[PDB]
Amino acid sequence: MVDAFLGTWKLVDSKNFDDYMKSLGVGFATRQVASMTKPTTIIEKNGDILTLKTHSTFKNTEISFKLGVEFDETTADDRKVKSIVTLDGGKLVHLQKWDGQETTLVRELIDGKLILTLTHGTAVCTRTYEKEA
Ligand SMILES: CCCCCCC(O)O
Repeated sequence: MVDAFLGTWKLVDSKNFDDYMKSLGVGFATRQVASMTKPTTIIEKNGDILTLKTHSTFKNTEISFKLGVEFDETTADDRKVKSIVTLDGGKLVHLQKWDGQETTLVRELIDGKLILTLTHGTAVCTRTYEKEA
């Protein structure tokens, strides 16, 4: 069910990421560096456990989770959130909750590219990843 998402992906297009980061309260210097980085995202499974790594010259993260089971997460911008990831309409939907706030990170495959849509407040960011061989 998750298998077309698996692999190594590189950022090749980003729209409105500054808006998204600013909405989350990320400081200007961090937004500035992040606007020029191109992360690599690695998605792997082992049975029911998925591991999602995000690597760059600036920040690295890693999360492991089962679909549909809440997990604690500390995000790249240091929010301590309650997270759940599920498949919805063939999209991989990651919901983060903290302080009564929410943000969604939705991943969808379109023509072999991985489209990540990030929503917080009114900010909507679209980031496109292409698969590494
Ligand atoms: C600021 C929170 C994390 C943003 C992740 C962006 C990505 O391309 O994976």
